[PDB]
Amino acid sequence: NLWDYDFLQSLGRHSSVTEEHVGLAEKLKGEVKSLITGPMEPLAKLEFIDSVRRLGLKYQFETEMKEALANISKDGYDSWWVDNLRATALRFRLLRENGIFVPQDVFERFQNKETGKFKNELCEDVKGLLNLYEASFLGWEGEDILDEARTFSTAQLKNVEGKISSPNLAKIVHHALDLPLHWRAIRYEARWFIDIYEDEEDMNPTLLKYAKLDFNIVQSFHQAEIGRLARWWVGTGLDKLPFARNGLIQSYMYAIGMLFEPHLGEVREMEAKVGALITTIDDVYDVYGTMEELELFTDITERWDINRVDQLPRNIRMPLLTMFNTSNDIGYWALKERGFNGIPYTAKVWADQLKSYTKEAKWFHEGHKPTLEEYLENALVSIGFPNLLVTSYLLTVDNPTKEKLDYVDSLPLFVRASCILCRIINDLGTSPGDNLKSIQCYMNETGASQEVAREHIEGLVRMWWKRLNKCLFEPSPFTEPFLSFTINVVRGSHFFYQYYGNAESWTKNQGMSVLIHPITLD
Ligand code: NI
Repeated sequence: NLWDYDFLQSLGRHSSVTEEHVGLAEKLKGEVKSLITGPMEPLAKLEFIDSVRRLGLKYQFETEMKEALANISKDGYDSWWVDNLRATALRFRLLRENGIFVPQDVFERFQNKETGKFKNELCEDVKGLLNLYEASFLGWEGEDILDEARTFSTAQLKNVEGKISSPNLAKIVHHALDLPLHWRAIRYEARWFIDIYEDEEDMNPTLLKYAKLDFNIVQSFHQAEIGRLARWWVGTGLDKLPFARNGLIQSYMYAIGMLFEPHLGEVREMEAKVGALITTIDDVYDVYGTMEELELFTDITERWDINRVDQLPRNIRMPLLTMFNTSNDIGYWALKERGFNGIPYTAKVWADQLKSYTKEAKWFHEGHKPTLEEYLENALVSIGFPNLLVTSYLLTVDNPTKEKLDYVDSLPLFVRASCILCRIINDLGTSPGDNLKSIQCYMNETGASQEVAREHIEGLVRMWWKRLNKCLFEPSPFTEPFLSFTINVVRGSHFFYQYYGNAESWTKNQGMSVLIHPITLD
């Protein structure tokens, strides 16, 4: 039972992953590496590299994938894609995803020159439409052809979905209309796509076998992490408090969206601890504490001074001291492991986040209706992603310095974009009197209907994505893995804030299929 701490605290004690499995994975990895670098027709190679990514394995082959695509992009030979929408769109997306610029004008030949509308003759090319839809999300601001490609391909895919013969292709198109691949969380999409790929006609059985084995090996790390985190959480006693039922496993599932690789296990555990405390303390500020209790919680945190903590009731004192202790533990890990005391930075982002909660609480108490901009300036902090992302930078940056930490903590556009997206996606996740959420703020500000206000907020999602996309073609003071963390928290937000069955059964199925049950090997 995904929700049961007895079961969770036992996870990791044993695994059905053997040393046999690991040796087999080493052998299969060498052949997949060889397939990516080796001879293939260029469309077949793009399709292979896309499958590797969708199976969750870009982390194993990123150098080979980049080297293969660099080769393909430096081709005098272009007759294999020019005039072929499916090939043009796949090439466009995979090159932009891997830092190789392709201009939007590659799609101009598929438009009517008078209207700028895509040609009627495309309206029944399902794989072309699907590739053009997926490609459109790699667009930047002012790339008008890609804005049109999105609205055209969405409308045409909706129209043709029911006309598709191939049951696998129909499943893929349904999945894409729910969320484009660019917006999906990698680990969750990997588990979905392993089953889809197995049923594809062009399926490579070596790649499928590697995908299953690597999936199970990575899952064994996750199970050991969940065990440690569940034992920690029960140790805090916060599992017994009223707030955030299931906050620990909710946090961890979101963290798997941010980062799933085994080599980032200790970072992931620390991010998951912070996320569990965010959901708990969100409830303290929202429901449980009095204004005097919250002001004292905030002041203690701002001063990093726990002298007055016994003035708080037990159920508020315990979350505060766990936030304090965990923040000190995480800053200390940075000192021991990375040579840099991170406590000033964990304490600062917690103080900022509690200030942002206190401001929401004061707006509610005084019946304030902020503007959308006023709300988002605060709500990009209250969502918790400045806290989580600054922490993740602290823990991973090579050669941490005060200058480097001060720059990320200042939320430059790349980082701020991610934080705003996570907030507005969360707010959109509530289906159609709360003056303090995105849609209602915009309604109060402009007198828009809910429908029109929702469309406006959805347009902001697309805009901020375009800004992220372009930021990734610019030189950055950031490097991997932080560059990936910043994109992947947004994909974790999309995945867990969508709107048969119910939210409970859907979540349980994702947790059980990704974290608990191995994939069956023959
Ligand atoms: Ni459908």
